[PDB]
Amino acid sequence: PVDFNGYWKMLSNENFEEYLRALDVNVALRKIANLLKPDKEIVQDGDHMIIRTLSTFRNYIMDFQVGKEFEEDLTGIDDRKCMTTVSWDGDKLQCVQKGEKEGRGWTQWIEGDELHLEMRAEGVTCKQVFKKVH
Repeated sequence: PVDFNGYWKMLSNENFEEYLRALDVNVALRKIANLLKPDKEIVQDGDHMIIRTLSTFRNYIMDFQVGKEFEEDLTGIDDRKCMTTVSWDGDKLQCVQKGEKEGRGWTQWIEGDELHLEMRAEGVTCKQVFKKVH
C-alpha cells in the first residue's frame, strides 16, 4: 500500500494570508501565523487516523476516523463547526467541510514523494506543497 503514515515537510505556502482574511480571523493571528510554517506528520493504525502537526505555536493536532463521519469544534481558528467526512475515493484522500461558505474543504493526493493539497475558504484557493521526508 501507500500507507499515509509519514513525515511531510513544508516546501511552499500560497495565498495563506488572504485565507485567514477570508475566514475573518484576527490581525494578531495573521501577524504571527505568516512567519511560521508547520511541519505535518501523519499517523494511522488502521481505520483510525491521527494528523499530527508540530509547531511550538498552538499545537495543531487533529484525530480522524476513516469512512466514518466526523464533527469538529475550533476556538482558536475562525471558530466554526462543520461536518467533515474523510474518505478514500481511490488512492487519495478528501474532506467535505459541510458548513457555511461557498468554498470550504480541502483536497489531498500524493504525487510520489510530494503532496499537492489545496485549501479553500469563501472562494480563496491556497495551496501547500510538502515533501515526504520519510
